[PDB]
Amino acid sequence: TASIAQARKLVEQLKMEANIDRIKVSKAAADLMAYCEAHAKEDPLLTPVPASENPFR
Amino acid sequence: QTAGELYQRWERYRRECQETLAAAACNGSFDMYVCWDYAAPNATARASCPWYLPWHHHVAAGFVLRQCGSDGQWGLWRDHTQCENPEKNEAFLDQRLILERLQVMYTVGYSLSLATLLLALLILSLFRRLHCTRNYIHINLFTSFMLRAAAILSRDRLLPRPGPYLGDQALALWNQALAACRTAQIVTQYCVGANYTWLLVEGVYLHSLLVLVGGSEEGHFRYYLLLGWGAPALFVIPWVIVRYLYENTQCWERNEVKAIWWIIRTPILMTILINFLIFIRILGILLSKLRTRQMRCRDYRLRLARSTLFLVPLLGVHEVVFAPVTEEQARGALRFAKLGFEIFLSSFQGFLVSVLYCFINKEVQSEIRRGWHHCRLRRS
Amino acid sequence: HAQGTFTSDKSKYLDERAAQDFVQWLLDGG
Amino acid sequence: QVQLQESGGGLVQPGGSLRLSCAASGFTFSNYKMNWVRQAPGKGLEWVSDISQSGASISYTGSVKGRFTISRDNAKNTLYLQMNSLKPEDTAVYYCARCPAPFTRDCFDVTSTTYAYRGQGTQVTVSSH
Amino acid sequence: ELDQLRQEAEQLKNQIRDARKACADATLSQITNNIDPVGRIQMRTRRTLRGHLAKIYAMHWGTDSRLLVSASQDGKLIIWDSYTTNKVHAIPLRSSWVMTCAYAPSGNYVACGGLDNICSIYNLKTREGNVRVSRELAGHTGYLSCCRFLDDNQIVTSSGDTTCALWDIETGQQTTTFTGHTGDVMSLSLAPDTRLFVSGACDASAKLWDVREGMCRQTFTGHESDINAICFFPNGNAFATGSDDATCRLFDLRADQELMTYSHDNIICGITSVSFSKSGRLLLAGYDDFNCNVWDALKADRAGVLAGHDNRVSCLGVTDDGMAVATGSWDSFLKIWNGSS
Amino acid sequence: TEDQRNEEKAQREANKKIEKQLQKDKQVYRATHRLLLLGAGESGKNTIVKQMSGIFETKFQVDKVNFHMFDVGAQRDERRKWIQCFNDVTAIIFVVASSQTNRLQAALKLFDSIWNNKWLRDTSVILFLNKQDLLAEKVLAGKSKIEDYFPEFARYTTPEDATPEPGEDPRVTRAKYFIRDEFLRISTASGDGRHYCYPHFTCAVDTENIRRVFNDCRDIIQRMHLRQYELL
Ligand SMILES: CC(C)CCC[C@@H](C)[C@H]1CC[C@H]2[C@@H]3CC=C4C[C@@H](O)CC[C@]4(C)[C@H]3CC[C@]12C
Ligand SMILES: CC(C)CCC[C@@H](C)[C@H]1CC[C@H]2[C@@H]3CC=C4C[C@@H](O)CC[C@]4(C)[C@H]3CC[C@]12C
Ligand SMILES: CC(C)CCC[C@@H](C)[C@H]1CC[C@H]2[C@@H]3CC=C4C[C@@H](O)CC[C@]4(C)[C@H]3CC[C@]12C
Ligand SMILES: CC(C)CCC[C@@H](C)[C@H]1CC[C@H]2[C@@H]3CC=C4C[C@@H](O)CC[C@]4(C)[C@H]3CC[C@]12C
Ligand SMILES: CC(C)CCC[C@@H](C)[C@H]1CC[C@H]2[C@@H]3CC=C4C[C@@H](O)CC[C@]4(C)[C@H]3CC[C@]12C
Ligand SMILES: CC(C)CCC[C@@H](C)[C@H]1CC[C@H]2[C@@H]3CC=C4C[C@@H](O)CC[C@]4(C)[C@H]3CC[C@]12C
Ligand SMILES: CC(C)CCC[C@@H](C)[C@H]1CC[C@H]2[C@@H]3CC=C4C[C@@H](O)CC[C@]4(C)[C@H]3CC[C@]12C
Ligand SMILES: *C(=O)CC[C@H](N)C(=O)O
Repeated sequence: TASIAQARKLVEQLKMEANIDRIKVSKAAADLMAYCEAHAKEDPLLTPVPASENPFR
Repeated sequence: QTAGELYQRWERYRRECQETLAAAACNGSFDMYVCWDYAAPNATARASCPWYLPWHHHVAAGFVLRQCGSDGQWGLWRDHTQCENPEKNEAFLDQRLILERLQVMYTVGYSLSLATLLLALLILSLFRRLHCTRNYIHINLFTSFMLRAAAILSRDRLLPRPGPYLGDQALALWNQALAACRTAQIVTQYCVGANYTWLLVEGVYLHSLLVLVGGSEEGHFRYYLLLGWGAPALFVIPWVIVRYLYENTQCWERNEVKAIWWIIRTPILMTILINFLIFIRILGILLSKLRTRQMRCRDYRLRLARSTLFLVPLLGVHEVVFAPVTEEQARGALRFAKLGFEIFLSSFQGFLVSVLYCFINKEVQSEIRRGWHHCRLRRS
Repeated sequence: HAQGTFTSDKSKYLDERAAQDFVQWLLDGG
Repeated sequence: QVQLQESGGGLVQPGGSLRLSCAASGFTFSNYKMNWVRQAPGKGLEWVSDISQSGASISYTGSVKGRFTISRDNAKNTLYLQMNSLKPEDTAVYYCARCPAPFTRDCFDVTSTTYAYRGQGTQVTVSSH
Repeated sequence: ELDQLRQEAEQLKNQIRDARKACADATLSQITNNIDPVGRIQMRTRRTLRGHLAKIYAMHWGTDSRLLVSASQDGKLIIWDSYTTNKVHAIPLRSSWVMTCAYAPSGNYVACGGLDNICSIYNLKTREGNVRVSRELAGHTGYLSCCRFLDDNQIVTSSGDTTCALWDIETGQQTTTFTGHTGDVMSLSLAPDTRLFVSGACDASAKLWDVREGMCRQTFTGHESDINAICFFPNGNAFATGSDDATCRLFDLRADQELMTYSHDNIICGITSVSFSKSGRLLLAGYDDFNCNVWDALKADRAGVLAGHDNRVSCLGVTDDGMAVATGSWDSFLKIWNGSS
Repeated sequence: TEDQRNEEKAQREANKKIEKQLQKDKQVYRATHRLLLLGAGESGKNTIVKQMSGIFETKFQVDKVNFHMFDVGAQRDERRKWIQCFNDVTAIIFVVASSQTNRLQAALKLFDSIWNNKWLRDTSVILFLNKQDLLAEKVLAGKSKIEDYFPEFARYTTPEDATPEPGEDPRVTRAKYFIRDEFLRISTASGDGRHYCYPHFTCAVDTENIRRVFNDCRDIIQRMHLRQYELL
């Protein structure tokens, strides 16, 4: 039937999603912190642009 | 029939009596009231009523009595009953008390209405969410009431007060005060016409929203604006031409000729009658839709009474009540008391319309509460 | 229009009381 | 992960009694209106009864009105259905279902074929033999 | 047959949960406690766009940060110039109801989609100066919810029939399909390198779809209710989802579990649109209760509020250079916000 | 720069042309009323489609009043997301039949879900109950299909304000106004919504349906204007 085929597809999908490489939370979180710290100066919303360079002003 | 014409007629009668005594027993003279000719001794001499009296058409057959004795001297007593105004002056003093109290009353009422309409107009103009065609004609109505208040106050202030206390002759004609009085009178009549015409415009606009099938109101909005400001000029300008050509006075406030006042009272009473018919039809439609719901037996009649009190100052329905009253009934003393209530209703109509359409309105309260919440969030 | 009739009545009343006070003073003399 | 686990049922006698439990895991239980769906053999899904967040608003399908008793427990995190005086027309697959939005009165598509938040369900057979 | 497959599925899900618990090395808040906070962010409206009559449902910026396409429910697709508030283009729509719009990275094509189950792609290369339907696409049965351009020849498209599609614009057929959802697929977000993308749906789970392979790699189940919006962190490693349970959730791809929950007790209304900034420090979430919120993505604190819309905020968009933030709401207004100093 | 002035002038001319086009389309959009023809299922709504892709559009005008009626065609049964897009329509024409699984109870639950929705509070619902002849044959047949499904029908009397059609069994009239009172109870129990429900009994072949929709839409528009002027 369709139900057993859907269940086999779910089991195969869980088998595909189970054998994956996983990195620790601290390393990737430190990478996100490094990206935010490195690109903090160029962001116009975090660091506000002066009125002369701002086109909408 | 003005005071300056009275001083001019008294000066002309004094000059005529002086020329008569110069061109001329008890020696007749000018005792500041009537000119006395030479009188035979021991006789009740009779003088005619002098023509400078404003009521001389009614006392044209009267005579002033004065006794001349046999020694050639005038008598002490003098009878002037036949030249007297029959209406008693104490009732006129009570009338002046009534007029002064009512004028202070509508002065305070127009000041409060002017301040409230200023505040309401600023509230409607400032907020950008409330820019609606309905709010546009509310802004035009509030502006018309504001111009009404300003014009009436200017007309009252610029009017020249009579000068009986002065006594001595003065230059009645003014090259400035009379022109300002005429200008303020024309502006006052134009603002009254604008008030009633914008009441008509809002009545026709609500009739068009309720009755018509769904045709777009954006296209013919200009017609409403044109009708609202066009109609006062339409009936004021021939009134100004008739007051210039036929009956000219120092001010255009006195209605000596009633036919010139009928062309002012006709497009106002016609407007009030059309607004009353639209009021009847809107109450019929509202009664049908409000009866259709039928929540509770007391609630639908209570909401009908509330909406009637809400809708009467919008269309001038109380002005219908004062419409049948004839001039013959107006001459009665009761009309003096009735004028106070009518002027009270008319003067405070603008204040009631302002308060009901600004403070009472839920949407305006919501907008003001949201703006105050943003201001308190910005401050804190 | 009510208020125009009011103002007309006040102006007529002022003219009439000025006339009555003027006639009174003239009767008084001096 | 939002999951609902039904428990109870099986083969019962007509006019008997039965109790159904519904364990909820993966969400805040007290904020969702919940309900029961049944599926007869050879028919589609249909609504049975519901209960609100606090437990005041309780309504039933009129075919079983006055016969079933729904009761939620927020502290023990379990929905309960008591079923007494059963009929042979009540044999069905039972689904403990949750309405999708929090803090709302309405439930749009609980009775739908591929609704994703209902439980696996339980079998109840009320055959006489 | 069903019993052994369901037990095997439960054992595999328990194995995945145990692997996610074992890979949980630390907490993001515990290591970002020693971070200076952003503080109060006060943004002011610079421009206000008033062309639409019906409610505005979706918008999308251009890659030059100059032109923006907005879609309304009356059947109007307006290309605005953001600087001078001038409407560069007005396009009538064949279908009155539109639920998605997209602007091509080259700038020549504009896509729209709605309840007609047809994605309409319009070309701006016309020498006459009049817009035209370049291609219509009809392969979805459920309602069309989100579409984003990869390039001028391919487009990724989301529909309400629990499927996603990759369409070839030149041929006009689906290049491939993606079938992994049990609920209505509300939104998609493309990666900056366009190798992967993510799909947020009504099954309280987000999928990481691979373009070349055609299967989903990672499944994220952390929400209680329907997920409305999804967007990538600008490196491509993390992504944030907004849902109807008044909570945002920042998920990580390599950690394969949720990182952070953005929630407040007084906020009970839904979420419609989320988007990061250029750096990724600020998360801009358009909620249902008539305002937007500026969350700090590291500290999980409300850095700001954007209460400028009379009606609920439907869509939110950030420029590529990060200069301005445009929010479209159901009161037929587009509000452009920018910070002042 | 003269080139910037020329580009700005051309941009202003294009903006003025687009604003003229939008002002020409604004009256066409605001003059036209919008109807959502929604049915629970096999209720004979195709009869209403014939008399009165994903979505189907029917254009009809009465007394120079334009109506677009939108039928939901090939769409998924999960209605909880796209129905918000029908918040701004003038009316939701909800058509269900009074006659396998029970359909009246699912109709009541669907109407309750439409009514209690927070975004559908402004939108009003016009109710149509079809298959009156099939309901009359079901009652005259003698089989219990409303006492078994609804126990309140036993302790129910025919309302006095109800106007029965002559030539009918009063049991059929009692069942009709029983279902009408069920829908009125569900609509009344909410209260907080600023919208009203219009029940109508319709047979299989009727002509008066377009007139009833026109009168009810005129009632909705006039109640909306009276609500804006604070009279209601
Ligand atoms: C909000 C509205 C109702 C307030 C109305 C206040 C009215 C009733 C009050 C306030 C000011 C008062 C006036 C103040 C001064 C005078 C002068 C006095 O020699 C006669 C009475 C008279 C003329 C008063 C009449 C009554 C009066 C007009
Ligand atoms: C003494 C008389 C002649 C003064 C007349 C002043 C007139 C000409 C002025 C004063 C108030 C003005 C109005 C003020 C507000 C509005 C609303 C706006 O959306 C359209 C223009 C409109 C309607 C203006 C038209 C012109 C206007 C009516
Ligand atoms: C906005 C305001 C200032 C408009 C005022 C219009 C004024 C300036 C115009 C309109 C009507 C004009 C009046 C028309 C008739 C007369 C009678 C004549 O024997 C004296 C001049 C006089 C009195 C005119 C004076 C100027 C006048 C009052
Ligand atoms: C200066 C004064 C006299 C101008 C008055 C203009 C009046 C007479 C005109 C202008 C607008 C007209 C109205 C326009 C629309 C309608 C709706 C229709 O279903 C009934 C007639 C009615 C109500 C008209 C009656 C006459 C009308 C009110
Ligand atoms: C054309 C517009 C301004 C309307 C004009 C209406 C005029 C022509 C009408 C309406 C009111 C009418 C007046 C009504 C009453 C009287 C009293 C009567 O004993 C003499 C005629 C007289 C004085 C009428 C004259 C004509 C009149 C003034
Ligand atoms: C006239 C103003 C000053 C006072 C109003 C008093 C109110 C309560 C009275 C007097 C006139 C009455 C109206 C007279 C005519 C009609 C039209 C009819 O088809 C419905 C009832 C209705 C609408 C009446 C309702 C009640 C009513 C409006
Ligand atoms: C002389 C002064 C006091 C006269 C004031 C008249 C007006 C402003 C007063 C008199 C009757 C009052 C209304 C009486 C009843 C209600 C119902 C309540 O649920 C809302 C306020 C409302 C609608 C009041 C609003 C203000 C009101 C309309
Ligand atoms: C009329 O006599 C007005 C006099 C009064 N002092 C005034 O109001 O100005």
